[PDB]
Amino acid sequence: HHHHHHMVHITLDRNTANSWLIISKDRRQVRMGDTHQNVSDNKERFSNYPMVLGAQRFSSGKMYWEVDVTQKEAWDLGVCRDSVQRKGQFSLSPENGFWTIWLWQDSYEAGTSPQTTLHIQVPPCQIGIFVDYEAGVVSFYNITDHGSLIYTFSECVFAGPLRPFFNVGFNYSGGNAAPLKLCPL
Ligand SMILES: CCc1csc(-c2cnc[nH]2)n1
Ligand SMILES: CCc1csc(-c2cnc[nH]2)n1
Repeated sequence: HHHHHHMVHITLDRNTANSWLIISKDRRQVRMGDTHQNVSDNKERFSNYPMVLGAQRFSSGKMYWEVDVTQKEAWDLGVCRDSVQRKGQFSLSPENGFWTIWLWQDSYEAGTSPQTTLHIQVPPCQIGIFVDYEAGVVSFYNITDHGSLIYTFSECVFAGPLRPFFNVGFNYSGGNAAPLKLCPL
């Protein structure tokens, strides 16, 4: 793809993080802690899942960023409305304000309702995410496989400002402790 010149510097917003997440000093990495990280609760924190938002809000233009997912067994990535539900149980869908893909149990799926099977021959170590606000597009790219297309959400109805969205996943298996990392430009 040729989206690299729309690169944006994303940082993670601590205040939105599930209380078990550990965000690095530079706000560019996040991992699941083995316990509560000793922060106060607030109405913004994701309560049920190991999720966090980027600080940046997008309401126009074209944006591109990359995320490192090396050795993880489970994660969700994409964008979401600024006003998505934070508390309780919910599914990742455009109806609920999410445009995402994930890895779960050795399969990759797009967060449509119902979910869509993805066809990935080369397991990605880094994912590229492209948003075209005006066109209503969110696309995902396999950086490990020379930028090949993973999935395009088109005819998106964003209906609000967008934020970068991350889920590091649970670590019940002991094989999913590795971080998500925002890759340098
Ligand atoms: C919306 C994120 C979500 C729904 S259910 C779920 C889960 C992860 N592991 C077991 N269940 N995560
Ligand atoms: C890792 C996927 C896998 C292993 S063995 C297998 C399969 C065997 N027979 C049909 N399908 N699929």
